Amino acid sequence: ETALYLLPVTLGDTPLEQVLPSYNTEIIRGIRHFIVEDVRSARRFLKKVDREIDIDSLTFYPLSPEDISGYLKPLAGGASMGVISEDPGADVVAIAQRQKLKVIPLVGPSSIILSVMASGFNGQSFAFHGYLPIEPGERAKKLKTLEQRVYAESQTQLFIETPYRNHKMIEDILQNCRPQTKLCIAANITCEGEFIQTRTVKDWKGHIPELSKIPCIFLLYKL
Amino acid sequence: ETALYLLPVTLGDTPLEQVLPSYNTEIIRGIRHFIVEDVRSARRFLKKVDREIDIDSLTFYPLNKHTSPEDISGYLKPLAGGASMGVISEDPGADVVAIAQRQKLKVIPLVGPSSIILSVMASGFNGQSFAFHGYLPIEPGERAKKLKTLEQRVYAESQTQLFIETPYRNHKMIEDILQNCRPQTKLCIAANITCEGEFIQTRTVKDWKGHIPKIPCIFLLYK
Repeated sequence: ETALYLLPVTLGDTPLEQVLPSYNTEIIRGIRHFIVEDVRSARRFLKKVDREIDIDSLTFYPLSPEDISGYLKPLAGGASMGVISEDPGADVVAIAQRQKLKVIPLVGPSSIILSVMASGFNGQSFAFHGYLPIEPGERAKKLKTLEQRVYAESQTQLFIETPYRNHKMIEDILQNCRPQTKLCIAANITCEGEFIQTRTVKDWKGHIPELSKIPCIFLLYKL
Repeated sequence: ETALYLLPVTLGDTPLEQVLPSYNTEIIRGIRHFIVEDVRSARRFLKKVDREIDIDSLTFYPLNKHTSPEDISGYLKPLAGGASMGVISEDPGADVVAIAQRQKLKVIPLVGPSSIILSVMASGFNGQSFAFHGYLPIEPGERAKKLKTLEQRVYAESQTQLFIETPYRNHKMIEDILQNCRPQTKLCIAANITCEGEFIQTRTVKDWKGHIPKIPCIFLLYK
């Protein structure tokens, strides 16, 4: 019961009972020390999970490796702690691990696997690369590399792009990839306005949507 | 609503409410046709989801990793007709989504426990770039090649590398990781995720030598 609990939040503006299992509420009602990135939004979230909680009398910890080790002390002493994250948290888990403290991850929404699931691609072997290079040619060569890995290693390739650039990317995808390579575009995941469909590169030409106001995940694979 | 809902189940033996959003129960109550990897586990599952769900709605369509894409299409007919359908596991589901995307049918994944993202979370490793490889090469030397390459990619792309192992082969794997991997590379062992017999600790290969903790788990390699 004494551990650094990892409490996930919703992916977008959707109700809590939709992506967070009730269990997370129960254990949250048992913590008083929360390591948070943004104090006002964590409080905003904690109110969203239960009005009954004393929002005013809780110890939040905004998140340096020296301060991290300090914020972990209540846990070292035996108190249930919690980290509410969307990644300013990986470092807190990492150091907790180094100090051989108990870390426990609670279930929550993940755009990476939700897209792996609705893409229709090989889920037993996929790789996420975060963002791709900004400088063209480099970005044009990475796509090439990732696409070759698809065919060589039967590994699904995923990545992301900032919203106002989703079109430059899809344009870079349909201009540098093989006509028959497969692409899945996953937008407002769980947001209900959600767009996750898969098509051949060659066939995205005529029915490509907007999606420049929300981030989305891109996946490449084969037939 | 009218679509192919990808339904997740529990990772182990735990109360469904500890790892599944209650929203999932609402839509399950709606679905009359399920595509599953096994009617036994699936049917038993829906019982735990809701007592009222009369399992006399025997329309469970069996699915395999070799099920014909033609038959899958037939399985989707109800969805094509305007009725919502669900997919239940415990990979073959990947083939169903693939056929469904091909027919441009609506697909929607629901939140569930993923040993893959939960692990990344509790390891403290890079969550903005990781790769799942499933099972590694069975024969030795081929397994050393793989571990060696994964490890090189770790430093070459700053990307967490993930792979799983069959229950019995567990101890033989840790032996392999520490024989072929560098002493400073980090290895995270994650066993019984969400089952509270749970064990998820990160530690360098050098420090794993002593104190090695059968039953299934996942492995993560980082820097």
